[PDB]
Amino acid sequence: GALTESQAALVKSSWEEFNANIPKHTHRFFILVLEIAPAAKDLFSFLKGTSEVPQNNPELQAHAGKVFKLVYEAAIQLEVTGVVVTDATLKNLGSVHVSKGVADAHFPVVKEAILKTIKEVVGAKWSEELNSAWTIAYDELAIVIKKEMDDAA
Ligand code: HEM
Ligand SMILES: [O]
Repeated sequence: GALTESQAALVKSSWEEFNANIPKHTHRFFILVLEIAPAAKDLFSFLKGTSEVPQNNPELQAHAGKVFKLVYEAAIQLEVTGVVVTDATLKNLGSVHVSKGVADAHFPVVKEAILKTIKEVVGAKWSEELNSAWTIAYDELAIVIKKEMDDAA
């Protein structure tokens, strides 16, 4: 697909829509996650000892926000520049994943959880051209973090 001027315009537009509601979209995101894979729960300090996914836990919100931001930034950088750039932050990300017991097979869990979250976020404006655009941008960003975990192991 590439990432045409027209495709990037489509991701930016759809992310602005996500940030517009953090406590919802982030608690939804963790439920989509636990639906796709229940065992994932013991991983999260803020999920451990609990029985349900807390809805107003700042730790949880801060966490999930950071995750979508990073995927959007990735799409822009792809249209302008043609790539995703690896920095300090992505590198530290890779460390903390490993301390916490996270593996590669966990990633399609969080992808489908994000496509399904964005399909839910943009509703009727959904196009093939847009699905194509978020897919490209996640894929391209995961490729980069997985890279940094393996390196923190
Ligand atoms: C491109 C995809 C991903 C991005 C952009 C991302 C981003 C992040 C960030 C930014 C943090 C630190 C948050 C903090 O300091 O507050 C974090 C922590 C963490 N992540 Fe991920 N992540 C991704 C995929 C995954 C996957 C696939 C899993 C496994 C289910 C996972 C499990 C965790 C855990 C257990 C922590 C520690 C949280 C703690 O106990 O408090 N992440 N992630
Ligand atoms: O995460």
